[PDB]
This record gives sequence, structure tokens and C-alpha cells, in this order.
Amino acid sequence: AQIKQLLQNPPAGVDPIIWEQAKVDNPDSEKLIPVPMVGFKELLRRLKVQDQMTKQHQTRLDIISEDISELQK
Amino acid sequence: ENGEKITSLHREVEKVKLDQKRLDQELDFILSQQKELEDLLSPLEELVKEQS
Repeated sequence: AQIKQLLQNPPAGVDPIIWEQAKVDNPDSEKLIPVPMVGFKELLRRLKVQDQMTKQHQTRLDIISEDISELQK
Repeated sequence: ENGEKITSLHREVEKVKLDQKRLDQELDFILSQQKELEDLLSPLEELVKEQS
């Protein structure tokens, strides 16, 4: 429910009709909710997260890789 | 899109390790059947040099 909890009632100062439409427009609602993004530094933002994200992906992939090596060895 | 694969990677990886473990301890034990079934083919070397 909690999704339902935050996604409605609107965010940061984002207009309510647009915020709506991102909800309908949303390609992939469980995996995803609409999150307000704010001009360039925000994209900067996103990227910082992406990188943050990138490193952890890489690593976990390494963990699977190590376990597989152990099994094969 | 990649993260998901990562998931069924984790999956199926620790069920591979459930695998091997198992097959691992299996090999001990098939192995132990081989130390017992051996001591005692003889001590079946009594029972047969007695008959002799």
C-alpha cells in the first residue's frame, strides 16, 4: 500500500496534472515509481547514484563469480 | 534490466552450491563405504584362513 501512500498526495513543488500523467505514463509501475527530478545538477545527481549503483553491481557480480570459481575448482 | 539477471544468477548460484555440497559430503560417504567394505572383506581373510 505504501506506494500508494506516497505517490499520491504530489511531491517537491511538482504540479499535480504532470505528476499524474508520469503515473499513467509510467512504463513499469512495480518496479517503479515516479520520482521527481529537479534541471542539471539533478541529472548530475542521478549519475552519481548510477555510478554508486554501478560499483555495487560490479561487485556482486564478482561475488557470484567467485562462488562459481570455488564450485568449479 | 541487468539487475534482474543478476537475481536469477544469485539464485540459481547458491542452488548450485546447495549442489555441490551435497555431492561433496556424497563422495565421502560413497568413499567410506569403500574403507569399511574393505577392512572387512577382511577381516573375511579368518573365516576363509581358517577354513583353509
